[PDB]
Amino acid sequence: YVEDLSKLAVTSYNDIQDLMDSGNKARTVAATNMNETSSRSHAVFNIIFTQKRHDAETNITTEKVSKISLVDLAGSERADSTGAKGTRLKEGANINKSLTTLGKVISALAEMDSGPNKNKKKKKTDFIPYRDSVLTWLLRENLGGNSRTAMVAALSPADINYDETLSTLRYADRA
Amino acid sequence: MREIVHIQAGQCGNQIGAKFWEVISDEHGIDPTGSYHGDSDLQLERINVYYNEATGNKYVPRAILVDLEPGTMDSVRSGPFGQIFRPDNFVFGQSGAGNNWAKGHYTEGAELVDSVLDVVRKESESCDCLQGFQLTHSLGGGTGSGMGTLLISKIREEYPDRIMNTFSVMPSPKVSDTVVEPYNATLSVHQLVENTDETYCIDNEALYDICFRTLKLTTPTYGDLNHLVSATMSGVTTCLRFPGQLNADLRKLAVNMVPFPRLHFFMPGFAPLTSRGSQQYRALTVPELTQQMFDSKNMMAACDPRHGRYLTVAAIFRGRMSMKEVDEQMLNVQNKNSSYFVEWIPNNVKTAVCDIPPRGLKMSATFIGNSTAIQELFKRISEQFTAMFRRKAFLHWYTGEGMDEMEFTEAESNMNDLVSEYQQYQDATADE
Amino acid sequence: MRECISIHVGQAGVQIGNACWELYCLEHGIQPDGQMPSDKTIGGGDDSFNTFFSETGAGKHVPRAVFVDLEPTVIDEVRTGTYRQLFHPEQLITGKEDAANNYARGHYTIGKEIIDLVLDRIRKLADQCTGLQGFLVFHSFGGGTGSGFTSLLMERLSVDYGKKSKLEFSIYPAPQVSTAVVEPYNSILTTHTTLEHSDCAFMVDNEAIYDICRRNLDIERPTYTNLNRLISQIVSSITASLRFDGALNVDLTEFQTNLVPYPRIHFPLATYAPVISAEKAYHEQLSVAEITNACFEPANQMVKCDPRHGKYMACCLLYRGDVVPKDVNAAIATIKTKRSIQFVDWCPTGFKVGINYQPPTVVPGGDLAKVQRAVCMLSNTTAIAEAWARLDHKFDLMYAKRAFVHWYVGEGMEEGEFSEAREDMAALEKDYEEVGVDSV
Ligand SMILES: CC(=O)O[C@H]1C(=O)[C@@]2(C)[C@H]([C@H](OC(=O)c3ccccc3)[C@]3(O)C[C@H](OC(=O)[C@H](O)[C@@H](NC(=O)c4ccccc4)c4ccccc4)C(C)=C1C3(C)C)[C@]1(OC(C)=O)CO[C@@H]1C[C@@H]2O
Ligand SMILES: Nc1nc2c(ncn2[C@@H]2O[C@H](COP(=O)(O)OP(=O)(O)OP(=O)(O)O)[C@@H](O)[C@H]2O)c(=O)[nH]1
Ligand SMILES: Nc1nc2c(ncn2[C@@H]2O[C@H](COP(=O)(O)OP(=O)(O)O)[C@@H](O)[C@H]2O)c(=O)[nH]1
Ligand SMILES: [Mg+2]
Ligand SMILES: [Mg+2]
Repeated sequence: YVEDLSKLAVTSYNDIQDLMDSGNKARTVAATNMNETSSRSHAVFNIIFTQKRHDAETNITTEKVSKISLVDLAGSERADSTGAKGTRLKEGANINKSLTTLGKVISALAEMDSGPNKNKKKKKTDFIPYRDSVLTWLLRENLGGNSRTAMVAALSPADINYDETLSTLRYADRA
Repeated sequence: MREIVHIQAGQCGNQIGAKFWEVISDEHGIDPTGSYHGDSDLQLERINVYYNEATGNKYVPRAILVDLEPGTMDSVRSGPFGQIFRPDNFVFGQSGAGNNWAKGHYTEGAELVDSVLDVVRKESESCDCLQGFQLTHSLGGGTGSGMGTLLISKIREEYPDRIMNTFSVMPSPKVSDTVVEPYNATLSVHQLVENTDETYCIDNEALYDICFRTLKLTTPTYGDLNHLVSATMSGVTTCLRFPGQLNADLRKLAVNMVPFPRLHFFMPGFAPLTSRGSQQYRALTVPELTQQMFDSKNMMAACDPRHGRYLTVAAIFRGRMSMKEVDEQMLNVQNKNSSYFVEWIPNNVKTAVCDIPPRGLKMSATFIGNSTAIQELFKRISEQFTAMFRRKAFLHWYTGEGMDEMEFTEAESNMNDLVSEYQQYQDATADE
Repeated sequence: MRECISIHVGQAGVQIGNACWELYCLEHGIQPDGQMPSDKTIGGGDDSFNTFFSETGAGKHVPRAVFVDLEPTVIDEVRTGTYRQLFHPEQLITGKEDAANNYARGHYTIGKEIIDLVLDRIRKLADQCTGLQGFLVFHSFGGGTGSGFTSLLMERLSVDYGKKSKLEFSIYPAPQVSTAVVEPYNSILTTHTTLEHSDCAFMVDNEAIYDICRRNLDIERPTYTNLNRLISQIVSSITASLRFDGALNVDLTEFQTNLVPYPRIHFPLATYAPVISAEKAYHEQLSVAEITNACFEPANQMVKCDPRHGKYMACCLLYRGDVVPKDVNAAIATIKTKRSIQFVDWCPTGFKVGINYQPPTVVPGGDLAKVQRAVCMLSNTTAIAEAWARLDHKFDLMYAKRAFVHWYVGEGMEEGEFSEAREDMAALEKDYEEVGVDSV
């Protein structure tokens, strides 16, 4: 988890809408050849939700606590078509590094769960490189273990982006 | 033209740095006062790597000295090579950590870190093109571990692109000198695994074994151990300073050695180490150096390479020699010891050759291995760590300075994950 | 006029250039300081030929060379050596660290900046040039600079000049020995460059030349100097036709015409026949037939590739010295008689012959013996496909687990480029497999 994260409380929809607008304004955004408003950073929106019941005879207080995590990832880039220079190139390199780590952990998880499920049931040992990047570190419980998780892949229709679209489809199949 | 900024922390780091600066000043013909009295023109060609130039045609090492005990600084100044250093780089305070990692990292070092970083910035801004840093310190102690980790973190925050080396003296298996070595070692390794590019593991017991069995010294002192570590340190960065048939920058070693980011713990070695008594018997050839480098007795980390496999190795030779013989010997070492090298990194032996050998030796070589056997070291520390953390053996000293059990637990978890990552390549037969 | 520009990239390129320019200066009688005593001695003739050297007003001859490297060490060795006054001071050194065996560093983040200066120098050399023949690019796979910067420079040259020939002399990784862990990644990423933009690439292997030195030359502990001298002899034999008179002269264009049946199979093998020590120079005739037969010996190939596993697509012979076409015709006839050498059924012509009168020279301090006759062979054959296959397997063994990948990704490269390059290389391999099938 993250220390000293400014977790605030909202009571009506107007407050959370204001928070949403402020957060979107605060996000780092830069223009590039592939997108006029490309994203330069991964983003996580977290809702901590608590249900309490009040009755001295039957009910339990603080009976339920749950987390909604909504993750917007920055996509892969190619310097030839991207046209980045200087800081943009460094941001693209870091994004690609984090996404490579995410792909590796996805593939390793897939193989690990499939094998012990199908092969026999050995469960000998299978290291998973969660720690190689901060993105996969923060999302450890969502990519596996204690969470119910959904992956929404976006795909470009054009023929020129075929090699990237096929990779996205392959990783969706692995996920 | 490349520079290296040098940082020294703690007693062990200070002494190793002093011996290192004496070995380097010899190689370059700098006199204990800063004046050049060499003979070969190649000595001054690349002297900018370590030494700044002064107005009086003198040379001043680009070194930074850090501690919280003035005694070490006083010992360094009152020495054969004390006046060579500039006095402004002597940064220190009082009331040392006393083998308390928390004091070094959180309480006391937090005040001196600003001054150390100011001197680091002043030295770094004057370089034409800075390459990286290197730090000498001891993990099992106080100010060494804490201030070294804090400085590493701050510099990586400020200089993300540059290289960060580290020559760390880790706790020994059975030899011990402080009661609380596992706590400091575990926390320091937790800090190092995130914020470094290379880390050369050094063990006191391995150096004692080298002194006793190989060099046949009867009464070895710390000077000898510093000598060895200093010969290793020079041997690492030889190609930045002298020409060679096939150079090898620091980045070349970093790229060719580590396969994955979290595995950058290297076992070093040096050859030829004889006995002052059998120098007249052993002929000096490339096969002899290759035989001595890969010998398990010659490692400085006190971890047997035969209990694991070499992910990568790097051999840096210095002296006139033939590339055919070197390549043939590396291939031979791979082929005969086929069981000690991973099967999914074909031809995992980096080679470098430098033309200029050390002062009075015809040939020399240094070895940098990256083997899974290093896991044993961590396991030992982890074992001892549990043996004290379960009962909270000495925990009040650490929690009194502003820490909690969560830091210890997460450091132990990081250590165990590192050990598992090394283990998962250790076995042969990747299928089932 | 007939001349070509030599470009050298990386440590291997610079050292091969040292050997090559030593040989050229010895051939043309130019002293290390650039002066030619024959000009003042004779007062006429043509000795400092325009093919490599340019004559200024004061009689000094300056080479048409362009040295490039990211390190300062290797070229600073040249700038304070025996040939310090020969070269123009423009040596194009990047005052930083090196590509670190990273294609991304040599192609994306650091390979730029100095690329513009390099192209400016090449343009300045070309503007002084009349009737430029082409470029001779020296580099090496397995190095970050020699791969990435070669890619950048070849791309820019193809964009700018285009129709000019661009030959390549590169050192392929050896099957067994190497000096880098990440060599296959660089060698597999350089294939798009070596395929699309180059016109004809000559590949050599360190292991083969080591075996040649051990067997033929009786050198027990050879170093890179001997290898560079051999490669210099090969390049000199290739380019001699532009300089000296001869009965059957072959320039670069007509040389290319008879060695590239199709655009995508321009990967010949190179050999040099009379590699022999001074002691063994006696006891042997070294006639035309002997050297022509020795060119075909599988042990004498300079790449670890057995010709008997494939078919010969084309062959070009370049003879030097006291050679007469009658003996060459006899050698060609008796070779065509032999059944061990297999030629594709769609190339009945087979051989191209070129003859030059100037015999090879002897470098002082060298190892090759002075001989009256010599021959350099270039041969387009399918067996080179095998030499690629052994590499590709290694790449797979490193790419399955994504080892060392993060170093490449952290400098601009994308993960998919590896797979793209691998697919391109597989396409090339299957093309070579297809071209050799017998017609029906
Ligand atoms: C016969 C002869 O010439 O004497 C040798 C000698 O006998 C041996 C034993 C030397 C000797 O070293 C030791 O005895 C020793 C003892 C404890 C710890 C370290 C060394 C020597 O002291 C060490 C010394 O080495 C050097 O001078 C190197 O340049 C070395 N630098 C220093 O030792 C040095 C120390 C203080 C101040 C200035 C220089 C070096 C090596 C690698 C990289 C940089 C520098 C040499 C040749 C010798 C003696 C004098 C006996 C050896 O050391 C080295 C690294 O050369 C030990 O194994 C080698 C092999 C040598 O044959
Ligand atoms: N035959 C021959 N091979 C060489 C020579 N020099 C280097 N090599 C080979 O080239 C390979 C890679 O070296 P280089 O391509 O020169 O590396 P580089 O050009 O300096 O580029 P960087 O890695 O960025 O420094 C090595 O593995 C050597 O085997 C040489 O002089 N002759
Ligand atoms: N190799 C080596 N180790 C040393 C030397 N001096 C002390 N040590 C080691 O350092 C440990 C004690 O740590 P210490 O140096 O006091 O840490 P500090 O107080 O922070 O400087 C012991 O385990 C010793 O083995 C030396 O000169 N050389
Ligand atoms: Mg977006
Ligand atoms: Mg190099």
